[PDB]
Amino acid sequence: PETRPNHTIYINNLNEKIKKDELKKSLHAIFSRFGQILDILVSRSLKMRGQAFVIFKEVSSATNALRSMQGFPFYDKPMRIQYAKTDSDIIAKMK
RNA sequence: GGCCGGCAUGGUCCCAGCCUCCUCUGGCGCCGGCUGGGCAACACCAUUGCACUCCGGUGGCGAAUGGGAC
Ligand code: NA
Ligand code: NA
Repeated sequence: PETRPNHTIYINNLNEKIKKDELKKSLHAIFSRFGQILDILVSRSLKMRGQAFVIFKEVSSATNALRSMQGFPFYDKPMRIQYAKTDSDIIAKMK
């Protein structure tokens, strides 16, 4: 149900009908206040659909990005967000 | 999107209209067969999925007009 506080927040239960680049921008449009986002990862695959990965620089940013945006409607769909199971490749490059 | 066959139709331009997965001298008379490339768009079904490798599948072409200048 919940993982240990990661740099990336695993957001799922998103709108499938929305295109990749459009959704990748609209998420940034409402998430660019908690902290500096490195890159959002959006896929259109079979199982990889419906979810996204918002990589945050500061951990405290992703901490407040999860608790505030939880259940917030997005394209007529409530956002089900979690912490990432493992650190992202960009974060792995840091330390 | 490409081929074939049966039939029907005097023929060349002009205005506007109309069609579609497959360029907006593209195509737009009926009936019947053969067959391809791609899911990019649109639709629908499946999927509640932890990724850093791009990657589910299917339908649609079984489509579309009159009038005029000679
Ligand atoms: Na041929
Ligand atoms: Na698809």
